[PDB]
Amino acid sequence: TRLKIVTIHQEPFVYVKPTMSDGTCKEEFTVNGDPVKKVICTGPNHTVPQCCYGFCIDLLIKLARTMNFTYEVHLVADGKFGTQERVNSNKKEWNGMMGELLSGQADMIVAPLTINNERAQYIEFSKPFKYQGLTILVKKGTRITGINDPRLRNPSDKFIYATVKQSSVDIYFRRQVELSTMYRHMEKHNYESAAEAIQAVRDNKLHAFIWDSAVLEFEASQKCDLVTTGELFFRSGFGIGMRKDSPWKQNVSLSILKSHENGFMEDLDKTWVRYQ
Amino acid sequence: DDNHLSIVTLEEAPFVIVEDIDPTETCVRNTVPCRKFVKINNSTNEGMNVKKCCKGFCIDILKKLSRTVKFTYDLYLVTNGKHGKKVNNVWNGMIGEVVYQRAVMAVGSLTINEERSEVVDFSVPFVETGISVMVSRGTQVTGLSDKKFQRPHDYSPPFRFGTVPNGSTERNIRNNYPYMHQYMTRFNQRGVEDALVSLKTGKLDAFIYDAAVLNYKAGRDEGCKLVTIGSGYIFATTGYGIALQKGSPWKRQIDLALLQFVGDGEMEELETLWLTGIC
Ligand SMILES: O=C(O)CCc1ccc2c(ccc3cc(C(=O)N4CCN[C@@H](C(=O)O)[C@H]4C(=O)O)ccc32)c1
Repeated sequence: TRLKIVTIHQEPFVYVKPTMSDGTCKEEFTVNGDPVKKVICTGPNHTVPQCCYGFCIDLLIKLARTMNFTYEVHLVADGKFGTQERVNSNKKEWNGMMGELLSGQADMIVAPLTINNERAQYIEFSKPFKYQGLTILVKKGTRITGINDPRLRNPSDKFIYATVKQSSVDIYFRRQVELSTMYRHMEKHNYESAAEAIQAVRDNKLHAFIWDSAVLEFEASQKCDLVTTGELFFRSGFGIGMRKDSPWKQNVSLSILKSHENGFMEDLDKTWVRYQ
Repeated sequence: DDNHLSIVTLEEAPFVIVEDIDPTETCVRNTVPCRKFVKINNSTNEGMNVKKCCKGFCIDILKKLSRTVKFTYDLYLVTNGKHGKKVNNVWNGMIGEVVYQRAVMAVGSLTINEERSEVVDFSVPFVETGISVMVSRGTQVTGLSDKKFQRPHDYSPPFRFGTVPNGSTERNIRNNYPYMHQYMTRFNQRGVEDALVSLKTGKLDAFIYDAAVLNYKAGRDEGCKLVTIGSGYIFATTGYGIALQKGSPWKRQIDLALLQFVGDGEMEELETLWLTGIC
């Protein structure tokens, strides 16, 4: 019962920090006084041990305690959430955390992983542990109505928007033929990671960043030169990822339901997600 | 035959709306045939089946699922109960129909929870819900976990807020916020309509209820004076889902089709058609 857990750097759901000189994680409490539960997570810096904590790490710990299993956490090697791509042709393969789950490098994905049809054809998602959607992040001062703005629908090299490569947003814009004009712009500017994109907005190198509202709203509450706009437009949700043969599928989902019902998710949401 | 599915639902507008047959003995417009066992009186199990016509948000989902998953169906309305409770260690309502194998699946405003999930398998949610709060436009409240609700005596004047008793919401508040529950009993409402009158007439400061239901009511409130909190503050988020028999061979295809509709924009088109209001 030693499960291989794969995750990804994505605040506030997963924080990644160096270990101390002795190879342990610095003890730390939140602003509200609760102990910060940190686990050792190996990943790229060759592979080195690092410290992981956050919403999703609290969730992992609750799940491993309820169903009573041990675990080891590592960061996805390519740093991506995961889409399906053709090889070279004929054969297709997933990348990112999706690829590591389906290949056996990981037994469970605990991350802000979006539930969609493309992925659900190959893996079992749990019930949502976080409901959210897509929104747009812009520098404070940039004015756009949302996803139907003309500067988004009739793009050009003057107003640049993008999302993260090999992600659910990339899928969402690539699968719908009616979103072909938008995707053709974004594929010229998509970023390797959400952190780079958000920094590029602050640097005025990117003008709009399309990403998960649970992440973008967090960022807006921290860096007050950034704002979201338009409200939601693709109400999705994050779920645990498992292979279809997993013997844990049932209890993971029951455990998530109970944790919504007893206020445990309310505790994590208030600790990691909500700010002002 | 393995392709003709028995499917149960429950009248609950706007998710399921029941009308009568055409004055051409058939169901027309955007309605599908659905039967109902109509009791002879209130002190008997004797009854008769009656042809009806059903439509609504959930029915349009069922039409979408039928063309995509490629199954035919025979739709009928639940009579022994509503959505489903474990009464005398026996499940009634829509949950009962599925557990005791009278129905392959249940389509309606059925909330996914842990308790029901131990006897049925739910699909992925097609609509978010949870415990939400509705106030008059102008009232500053975050959500259920606001201190003005947990510790109402700490503020002057204290908030006056309540729910409808003997529902899921009251049960959840009783187990999570014991003092809030005790305080709310002197403000509980007979039903949704009496709550909304209480909010508008100034007798009540906040009404705590099902999230999807409050959004539907706020969207069509006369004068747009009643508003709900932001979705990010809904407590105990969950969804409405389709209940299937545990181990059902249909759950996978139902899920793939539902997730397609969310991605297709079809689900948004139905939301706009049936649930989105003028406000
Ligand atoms: O304007 C109009 O005509 C209609 C106005 C109007 C009022 C009240 C309602 C609805 C619709 C649905 C509903 C469902 C429950 C209801 O029992 N639960 C919530 C869904 N889920 C139910 C369940 O799964 O058991 C239950 C619950 O979870 O508690 C209560 C009231 C209404 C519409």
